[PDB]
Formats: sequence, structure tokens, C-alpha cells
Amino acid sequence: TDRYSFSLTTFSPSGKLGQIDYALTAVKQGVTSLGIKATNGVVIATEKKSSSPLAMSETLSKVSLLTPDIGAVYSGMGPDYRVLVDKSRKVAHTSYKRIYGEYPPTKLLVSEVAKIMQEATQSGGVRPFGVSLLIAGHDEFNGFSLYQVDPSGSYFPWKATAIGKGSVAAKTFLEKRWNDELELEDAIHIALLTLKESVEGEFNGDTIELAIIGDENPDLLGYTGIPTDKGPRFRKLTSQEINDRLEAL
Amino acid sequence: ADVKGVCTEAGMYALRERRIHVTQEDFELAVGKVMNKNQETAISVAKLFK
Amino acid sequence: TTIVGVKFNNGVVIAADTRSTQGPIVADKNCAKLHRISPKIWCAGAGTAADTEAVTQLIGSNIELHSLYTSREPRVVSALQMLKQHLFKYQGHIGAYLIVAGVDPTGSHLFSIHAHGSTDVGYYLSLGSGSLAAMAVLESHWKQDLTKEEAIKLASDAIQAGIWNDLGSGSNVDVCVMEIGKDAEYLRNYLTPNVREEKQKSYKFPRGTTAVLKESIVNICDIQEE
Amino acid sequence: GYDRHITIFSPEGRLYQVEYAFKATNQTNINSLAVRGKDCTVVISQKKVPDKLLDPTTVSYIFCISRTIGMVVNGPIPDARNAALRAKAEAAEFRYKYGYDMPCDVLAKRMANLSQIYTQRAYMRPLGVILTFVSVDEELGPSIYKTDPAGYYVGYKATATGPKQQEITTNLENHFKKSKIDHINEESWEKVVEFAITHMIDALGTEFSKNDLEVGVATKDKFFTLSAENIEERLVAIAEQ
Amino acid sequence: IGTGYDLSNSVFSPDGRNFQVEYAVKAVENGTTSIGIKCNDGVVFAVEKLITSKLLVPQKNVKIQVVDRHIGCVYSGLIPDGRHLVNRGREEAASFKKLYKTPIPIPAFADRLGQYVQAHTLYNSVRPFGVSTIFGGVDKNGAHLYMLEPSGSYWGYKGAATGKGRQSAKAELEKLVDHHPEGLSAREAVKQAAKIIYLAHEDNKEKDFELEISWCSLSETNGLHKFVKGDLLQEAIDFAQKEIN
Amino acid sequence: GSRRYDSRTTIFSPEGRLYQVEYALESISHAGTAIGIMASDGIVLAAERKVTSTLLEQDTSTEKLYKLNDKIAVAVAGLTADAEILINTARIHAQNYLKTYNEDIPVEILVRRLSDIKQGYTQHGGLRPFGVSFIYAGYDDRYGYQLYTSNPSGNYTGWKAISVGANTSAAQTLLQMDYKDDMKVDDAIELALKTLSKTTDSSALTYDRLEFATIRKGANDGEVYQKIFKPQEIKDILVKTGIT
Amino acid sequence: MSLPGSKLEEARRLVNEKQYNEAEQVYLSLLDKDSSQSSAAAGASVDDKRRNEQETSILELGQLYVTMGAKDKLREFIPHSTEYMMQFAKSKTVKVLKTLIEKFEQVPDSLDDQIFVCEKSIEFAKREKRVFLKHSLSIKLATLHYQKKQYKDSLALINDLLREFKKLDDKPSLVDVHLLESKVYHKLRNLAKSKASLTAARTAANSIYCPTQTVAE
Repeated sequence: TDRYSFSLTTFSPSGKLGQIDYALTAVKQGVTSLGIKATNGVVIATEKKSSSPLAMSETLSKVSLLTPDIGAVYSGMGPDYRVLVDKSRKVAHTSYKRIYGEYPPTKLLVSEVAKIMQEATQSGGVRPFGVSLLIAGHDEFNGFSLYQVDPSGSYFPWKATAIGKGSVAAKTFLEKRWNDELELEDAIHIALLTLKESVEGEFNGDTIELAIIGDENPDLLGYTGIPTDKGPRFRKLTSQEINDRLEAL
Repeated sequence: ADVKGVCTEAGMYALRERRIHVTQEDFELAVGKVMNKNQETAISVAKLFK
Repeated sequence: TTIVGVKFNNGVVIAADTRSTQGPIVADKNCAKLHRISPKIWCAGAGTAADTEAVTQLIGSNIELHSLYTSREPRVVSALQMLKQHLFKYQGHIGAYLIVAGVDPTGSHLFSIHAHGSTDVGYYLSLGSGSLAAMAVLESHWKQDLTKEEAIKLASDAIQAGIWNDLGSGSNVDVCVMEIGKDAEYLRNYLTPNVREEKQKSYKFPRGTTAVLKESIVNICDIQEE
Repeated sequence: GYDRHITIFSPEGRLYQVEYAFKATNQTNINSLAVRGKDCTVVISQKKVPDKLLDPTTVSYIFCISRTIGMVVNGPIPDARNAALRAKAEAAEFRYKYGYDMPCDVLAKRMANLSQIYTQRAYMRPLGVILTFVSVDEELGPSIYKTDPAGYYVGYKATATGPKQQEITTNLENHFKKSKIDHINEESWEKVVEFAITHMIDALGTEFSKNDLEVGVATKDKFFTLSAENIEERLVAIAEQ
Repeated sequence: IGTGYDLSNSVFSPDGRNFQVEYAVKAVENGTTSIGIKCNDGVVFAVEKLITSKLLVPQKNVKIQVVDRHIGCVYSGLIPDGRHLVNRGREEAASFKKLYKTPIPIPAFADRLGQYVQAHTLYNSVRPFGVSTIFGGVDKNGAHLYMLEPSGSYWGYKGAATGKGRQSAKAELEKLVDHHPEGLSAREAVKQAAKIIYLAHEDNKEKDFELEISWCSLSETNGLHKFVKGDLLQEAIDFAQKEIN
Repeated sequence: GSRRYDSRTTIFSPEGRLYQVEYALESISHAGTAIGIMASDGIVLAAERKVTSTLLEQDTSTEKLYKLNDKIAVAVAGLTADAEILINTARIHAQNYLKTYNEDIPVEILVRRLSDIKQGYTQHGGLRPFGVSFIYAGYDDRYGYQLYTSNPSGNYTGWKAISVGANTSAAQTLLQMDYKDDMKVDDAIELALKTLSKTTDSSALTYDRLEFATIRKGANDGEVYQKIFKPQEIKDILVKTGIT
Repeated sequence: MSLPGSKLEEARRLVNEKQYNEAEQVYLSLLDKDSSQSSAAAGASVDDKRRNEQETSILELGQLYVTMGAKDKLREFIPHSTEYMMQFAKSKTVKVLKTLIEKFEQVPDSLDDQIFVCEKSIEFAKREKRVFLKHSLSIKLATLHYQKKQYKDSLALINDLLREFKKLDDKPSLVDVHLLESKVYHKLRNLAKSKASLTAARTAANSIYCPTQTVAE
């Protein structure tokens, strides 16, 4: 049956919450991922990793679209991301796409997935999720915005940040290379450059999954002729397109 | 500690080039090398213990 | 309020008129009755207005979720299977009468659904209250094999003559053309046959014709500063 | 004292409980090798049958989950039937609510979520099996998806399972490097059965008789298992290679 | 290594094994001998039923219970626990009989119990069963015979055995299948079930026993499970004496 | 057995006392400092972030100031995740009392409701506490400005001035030596920056580590106006008080 | 797609078959076709929309220029090849431009001329684009002022590049600035300061992100 209705996150005696502390260890075991916020886009970036070359990378995904205006990319455990991406799409429809008829702002959706976090830092028979997500997006009133949702269930707004095993070195590189005007194309050159120093294995347009939240493409809209709506702002970069910008280093 | 390492390390480049005194350029070689060595072990979190 | 769907070789065309009526009174001269279940699956609605909008919305969500969790393009047949189930469990209380047309990876499809959760297939389908009128013109002039210039005419003529043989019809005939391998072409107001006759007398009143018992100001434009 | 006794984290960030499942998988000693042909997918596996008194027809590790989806099981046979039942069931349900037969991609992600929930309970034991789902899809062609007790999965150009699978991984990798084409090519499915059987005879350093093989092939719109009578006609076909 | 690993069962031990369930195979080891001979036309169950005292009523206790009208189920180990597993499959079988109006296939029924024993190993709150069953019967697809381990494992069988005398039984069933690897008669197989219960009574030759025999056969019983009684049961008894002489 | 893995979070110790509520308070002493002073013409709320970074967006952050209703905003110090939940409960309850009585909810009612919620978890359910400490700034007609602190035990006490979070002993002592009964918001603005300056662990206090909001009756038409100051006005008012 | 390949392949072939005079007309023909196809005025001669097709076309316009071999005409094309670069306006704008400058420098068409082209590029990069592209071009522009023997002009970029990569340190592009600095101060002929900056390059090339080439030079 179920008799597990007691929390397994409990207070530790010198203070702190022991499960959430541990779970943050599990975040820093995984891949390295970063995000740079420009003035007209946000770029997010990650490295693919397989068991062998026999795995395909084509069917693999690590950057997902939650809404067309808001994407996510993680560093931490593969399993936990996989379910939590799906719960994120679900609450985004059920609590703002049926109620206010449209996709939710980035501040609002972030706040909902931090509450998904929160109810596995608590309740019985559950431990914390073992990912930390960047949830980058664009809304119409807080601009481009990059967030970091964490195992604690807090969120922080950021302007550029990194998470994963190369986090310590990555952000110092990014502190010194940040500037208060970047274009999205100029943003890319930073993110690739940094992600090249955290890879030591192979480097290709097939092994770096790169995503932009640029500006609107009506070629992914699927249709034309309602000018009220404007196509996916989210646009995952194909292997061919990424490869040119790799040579551009 | 590091400050004292920049002085010994500069004295060691006086030997390398076969100078007779420590020059200012010996300080430029010192500061860089000692720093690259200090920061690598902090940010890679590796020790002198194996 | 009529909807036509005409299946052709290269895709499928669906067309309807824009007049909403709330009984004898004409509630809106233009209203769009063509809904978007997904990018390649437009539908339109007939029957009660308040009941169509609300469940082409509800499954709009549900099919979108489906499409992202499978990580593959939607099929038409899916939208229809979720819709049939959703209407039958209320046992025909919610009056939906949709004609759901759509391109997907398995050719093109065109379907009709009725309020009890009846579904029929057809290469010409007809629904709404001006159905009977639209059927008559269609059935003379159809034949196998139509291209998009042919088909889009035929849907537009059937709706056009459908206007003058129905009273709940009126205004402009909208068309939406879904080709195979192509982004659907929403040609809003394709044929406009009716235009309001220009009034022979203006009716603009002077200032102060009306009387003012009292007046005052509410300020809610801002929320006041310190 | 209790951190490696329910699926909570450890001071390391690891879940040992989840990890022990991965150490249970390889205790059955059953190997599998699965390659994607040109328009088919062929999977060949051992069928160890210890005693005389087992009725051999019943011993299996190829489960039919759909017309288009087979599922090949490495790990203990109780966990195998419970993963297999849950799969057939979910396949029926998908058909029911979405009106087409289930594509493999979706079954791969569906059994993955159930794996994920099983390691975020405290009253559920993660099923210790590695299942490989072989198919021929009409949108994504022949595929291989391998799920595992944690809830990760990835597609495969080929994959192998079992305790001698390190060996099998080596043969297949060389094969796809030298040739430089991601999938094996050959038009007829019968002959992808032949290439596949050679690669298991080279890798394990053992020959195989008809009762030791049990072969599943997903071709277009059908999954069948070869009778042991028909598998010999393939074993003879290796004698002229 | 860590201490734990034997107080529940949705732990795994550090070697990926169970505990309780590995401990559960030892609960089954104290049980009564029980064999099954798969004949071509059906199954013959036979079970050693000990007369443990002189105060028991002879031929009024049974451990062979019928499920539906055509599947015999016969168990050893924990006897109360064993009736509960048969009881679950009488509810399951009855549900199948209403929904599809055919007697539940032996492969369908095997599938239904199997899950059940496996389900109790997935929780920390339910005790894993400590019985092994031998069950089979005759359905429309022929005769089949199954043994279901306490681990929630089952397989096809041509002869299966359980209890204390499982060592002698397993060895004595290899001989019978090498006498007739081309099949054997269901009339005949009664008499062989008798012979392999008396040779397996030699781990347990301390006491005295009642042999209970049953069969489900297509050509003598019309594919319905009945008990071997009357004169036929006494012939098998006299057969066993002459063999062990 | 399930019983084997139960914490028993919610029995007493031999002292008569609740280990897990005590420990919860232990961890809030790590968390960010928040001080509230009730002037006689406002309440000044000011809290210093526990983390800082220069890449961190800190210009539209409001992770310490949260508005519950139009007239009651709180400062947060503790497990932010736990707090986000009860802030969103609070907001539901405050709006609810307005829906059903058509009357501004008193400060007393909302504060007591939130307290009893914390209280439910230390009382029963076998669950961990919500480690949150709120300082409530609120206005009602009845009792004017009202000031309040709540703890994880689910107990509420009035204040005129109070400090929770890190360096509680230090902050509390400082307030007391300075505090007068005749103070307006200007004196309060100066004291709130100033105590924070003495408890700080940065080499100098700066605006990007300060969050700051007031509630003044000195806004027009005898109305309470909630103002959460923007970081560029905070930097301004920081030049006035001559801290930098 | 089909016709652009045919023409490029045939033009190279002819250089190494018949003649480079004869080959040059093939390249001329290829050039006209690319332009026209671009703003739909011949299509692409294989049907279908621009899409992928224009991506293909660009990679072999980067094979057209400075690959046919030296020539007075080929020269003259280079001040105009940079116009098509500003037009393409996708991912590959930077990729095409980089490989083109390097190739233009290698073939010596005159000091004069390289500088003209470089300046136009840094200028373009001065408005919009990437500061990364701009600053990279600055290192090349500086090189060309060194080849010119205007060492006052080179020095101005060098000093500029340097202040900037002391806010963007631990960088291989700053090894390049230090090494170039040493070259200028050799040929202004004072060796005090020549030594001083070379000292700066050795400490900062010990990063394992520096190639075989930097160390060799």
C-alpha cells in the first residue's frame, strides 16, 4: 500500500535541509549548460553525451520548448528533467491557456515550476528533483529574462549564468565578457566560446545543442494571414547552421 | 604566502636567463606563473594529496 | 451559418461565412467561425456559437500537449477521436457541429462531427442551417480531380449562393486553403459581395444637445504616487 | 543508515537503491544484439533453457507488444512480464484515445516515465530490466529505443545487452566506422538475420544451434518470431557464407 | 557495505538480489512433495498428503483444489497462503468467464496469477508468498502444465515438482521423459505419478502418507478436472508397492 | 516495514520540546536579514539579500518583498520555496475576506491565519515544518499601522520594531538605543539603512544588496500607498543618508 | 544547385586541363548565375525555392574567389566580393568573410589593396554585427600596416587592442597582440620594449587553448 506520508526531507540539526543539499550535489555531477541574456534574445547551450557512439544524438533532446516563447535547458539528472518538462507544459496550458487563453509570461511560468519543485521538497514518499533548470523566455513587460530554478525551489533572475560541473570556471569567464549591449548574434559568440572550454571531448554542430530565443520567425508559424499571431520565438538550431558559427571562433 | 612565492619564483628566472640580478621582467614572468598555478587548483579543487 | 468542406488532390479547402445571429437579431456582421485546432488543422463551427468556441479551444490545448509529448506532427484522426469521446460523455447537451479539415503526414482528411458524436467521412461535407442551400450548387458542379484554383472557387460559390438561400447567412465569404507540404493560406474576406448602402443623411448632433444632471472625475488611469 | 534503503539521495548525490537494479539486470546471463536493417529491424537473442524438463516453446524473452512494436527483455523474468503487461496495456490505451496504432517513440517515453516515478516513490521497487523496443515506424523508419530501470532512454543505431555486451558493442562500433553509414543496409530481412547471427558468433566465441537462438524481426506492419524450425534454415545460410 | 537488506523486499541487496523473496524459497522447502506429469491428452497431479497423527480423518482433507471446471491447482509450502493464491485465481477466472464466455486459457491464467505474486514483491507493506504451485489443465489449445515459483516466476513444464522430496522427484521425472520422449498416455500416467511419489517419500520415510491423485484429461474425462478415486486409485497404489519392492 | 523509516518529526523530546521546530529556527538564522520599523506615519521595510553577484539581475528582483493585498506587504526570511507557497495562500485568503464581507481585511486576521497554517504542520501530519519568518507591515483603520513577526512554531507577536534572520541579537540591540516614539518615515529610513550597515558582512553596504519598500499615509487623499522602491531610487536615498 | 556546381567544377578543371584564359569565362558565367538566382531572376535551374539552395551557393562563391589563381581581374573583384557578403545576412556571413581575408592577404595583389578591403570590413563591423568580428579584424588590419612599413599606424591599433584585452585577459587573441607588438618595436629599432612585450606573450600562451602555430611563431 501507501503508508509513506512522512517527509524524507527533514531539518538537519545544525540547520539546513539535508535532502535539498544533497540534491544540489547531484546537479553539479551532470553536464554543463549556460545562458546569456542579450537585449533582443537569450541564447542557451548544452553538450550532448552518450554511452557509446552507437547512440544517436538526432533523437536525443535536452533543450525543450515549454511554450513557444519560453524554453528550458538543464544540468543534472536526465530522468528528472524528462518528467519535469512534461509537467511544465501541462500547468502552462491548464492554468493560463484555458483561463487567460494565451501562453503565460516568463515570470509566471517560472513561479509555477518552482511550486512543482516545492511539492517534492515536501510531502511524503518523495525526494527532491535532481536538476537545476535555466528557464529562459520572453514576455511583453519584463523583456528578455533568464531565470535559474533550483532544487531549493527558489528562483533568481539572471543576466548570464551557468550550472553544471564546469560552473565555477564558466561564470568567471562570463563575468568579465559581459557587457550591457549585446546583440543576439554577439551573445552567441560568448556562449560557444565558453562551452568550448568545458568540452574536452569532440566538438561539432551535432554535439552542441544550441537554442536561441531570438525574434519572431513566421516560417515556423505554420500558417500565414492572421497577423495578430507571430510565430515561434523559440527556435532550436540545426546542426548545419550551428557549424558555421563554430568556425567563426 | 603567495607574495613570498612571487619573490622566489622571480629569483629562479634570474637563473634561467643567466641574469645577475632580478629584473622587472622577472617579476612579470613570476606573477603570471604563480597565479596560473594558484587558481588552477582552486577552481579544479585538486590538492597535493594523491 | 453554413460551413463547407471540399476535399481535393493537393490538400483540402474549407470555407464559411462570418455572420453571427442571436436569434432574429444579427449579433455581429463579422465574426470568425474558422478556428485553429493546430497549424495544419483548421476547423469551423456551426450549431450554437457558445458551445463550438469552447470545445475547439479545450481540445486545442489537449492536442498541442499530445503533439509535444509524442515529439511528432499531429494526425487529423486524433483531434476527431478526442472530440467524439468529449461530446458523448455529456450525451449531446453541448451542441457542437464542426467540419474538421486538416493535412497531416497521411495525406489530407476532411471529416464531419455531429453533437451526439456521430462522425462521417466525405469528399464533400456540409453542415449548419444554410447547409441545404449550399449542397444544391456543390452537387451540380463537382467532379473528381480539382486543383486549388478550381476548388477554392467551388467552396466560395457554394457559400455565396448559400447566403441568398438562408437568412442566418450574410457578409463576407472567408476561405482557408491547406495544401500538402505547405503552410495554410488564410484568405480572410476572399469574396465580399455585400456592402452597406451609403446613408443619404448624416445624424451628427451638436454639442450639448443632451443634458447633464451632474458629472465628476474618477482617476484609475494611474495608481497615485507619494 | 537509511539512505541506501529507500530511493533518497546520498551525501554524494547518487541513488544507490536505483543503482542496485543495474546490478540485477546482468544476473540472468541472457545476451541480446539488435541492428537496424534497411527497412526492417532484426534482433537476435539467446534463449537459455537450463533443464530438460522445461517445455522450450514457452521460454521466451521476445514479447509481442504490438503489431509494430516488439520488446526484448534482459533481466529477471518476473520483472519482464510486469514491464511487458504494462506495455501491452498502454498500447491499447493509446489506440483507444488517439485512433492510430501506437508509434514506438511514444511507448519508449511512456515506459520511461513509469520508470522515473518508481525511483521517486518510497513504496515502489524499480523494475530491474533493460527493455529494447524494436520497430519499423512510418514517419521515422526502423528504430531501436532502449529504456533502463532509472528512466533514461536513447535511440540506437544498434545496441546490445547482457553481461558480455561490452564485447558486442565493440564489434558493431567497428562495423559502422569502417562502412560509414549509420544503419546496416541489405534489402531483404532474411539476410540481415544472417549478418546479425555472424556478429553474435564472432563476439561471444560460441556457436549457436536452433534451440539456442530465438529471433524477432519487426518488418513493415508486422512483428513475428521465427519458429525454431525456420531458424535452422538461417543457420544453414551461414554455412554458405 | 551498509546494514539493512533483509527487513524488507523493495530493498535490493548490494548484489541486486531479494530477501524477503530468496528467504521465501526456503519456506517452500519444508513443504509436502507434489509432482505433475504432463501426458499428451492432459495432466496428472499427485501429491503426498502426510497422515501426521492417527487422529486425522482419512480422505477428507485435500490440497488439490479446482479452479473453474478444468484447471487443477496444487501447492506446497505454507498451506493457508497457498489457498489464498488459488482463491485469487478463482475470482480472476470467474471475471474472464463473464467477459468472454469461454474457460480461461492455461496461458491466460498463468499470466493472471503470475502478476499477482509479483505485485506483493513491489511493496514493503505486503509479505511475499511462500508457496510454489503446480497448475495446469486442459483447454482448447491443448494441455499445458506450469509451475509458479514464490518469486513470481513461472515457465512451461513437462514435469515439475516441489517440497522436500524435490531432489528425488526432479531426478525421477527425467527418467520418465527419457522412457517416453514421444509422449505418454493419460491412463498410464496415473500409475507413474504413484511410482514417483513413493520414491520421493524416502526423504520423508519417517512417516506414512496418503497419496491423492487427480487428472484433467481430454479422452477419459472430457477435459474437466476430476479426482482419481475408486478402483483406479487402488490399482496405482498396488503398482507403487510392486515397484518399491 | 514503513514504520522503520519514519522520522517522527513531531513527538516531544524529554525537555518537553520539538526538535524540528528548534532546528527550523536554526536555519533561518543562516538566511537574509530583514528589519521592519513602524514609524508613526508609515512602516519602512528593508531586507538584505543573502546572496549577491554582479551577473545576478537584481533590478526587478523582489524575492524579499511580496505584497499580500493592497494594504499589507511582508518581508520574507527563510526557506524561500516554503514561503512562496504560503504567500500564495495568503493572497488567496486576503482576497477571500474581501469577497465575502466587502471590507478591507484587518492585519490581525491575515496574520493569525498564516500562523495557524504553520501550526498545523508542527501539530500533526508527520511532515517537516514550514521554516518561514514573515514580518508583516499592514494598515487598517482600527489600530493604524500594525507591525508583526511570525515563527515556524506558528506564533505571532506584535512589534513596533523588529529584526529576524541573520544577526538577530546585533540588530535588535541597535534598534532599541535609537528608537523614539516620535519618529516619522524619514527617521525610520535612516535607521533601517543604518542597522543594516552594522550587521553587514560586505566591506561596504550597497544598494544592489538592499531591497527596500515603505507604506505611507502621507500619500495623497489620506490613502495608504505601498511603494516598493526601485533600485535606482534606493541608490538615490542612499546618497541622501550619506551611507555611501 | 545543379548548374552552379557544373560551372565551378568545369572552371577549375579547365585551369589544370586546357587553359586559365579559357577557364576564366566559366567562372564569369558562374558569377552571373549566382546573383540572378539570388533575387529570383533565373531561379536556381533545378526548381524549388531559395531555402537550403542559397546556403549551398555561398560555399562555392567562397571557392570561386582566390582559388582560380592570380590575375588583375581577380584582384578587382575582391573590393566587390564584400558586397555579396553584406547581402547573404545569415550564419555564414562571418565564415565567408574570415576565410576570404586570409586568402586575399596570402596572394600579394599589392599592400595598398589589402588595407582597403580590411578597412571596409572593420568599418562594416563598426556598425551592428559583432564586436568579436570587429576586434579580430583589428589584429589583421594592424598586420597590414606593419607590412606597409607605417609603423606609427600599426602601433595605434596595437595599443588599442591591448587595453581592451586587459578587460578580456587569458585570451589567445591577446598572445597575438603581444607578439605583433614585438615585431613593430624590432623595426622601430629599440630592443628594450621589444623584449618587454615578448615577455608578456610567453606568460599568456601557457594556456592550453593556444594552437601549434602560436608557439612556432
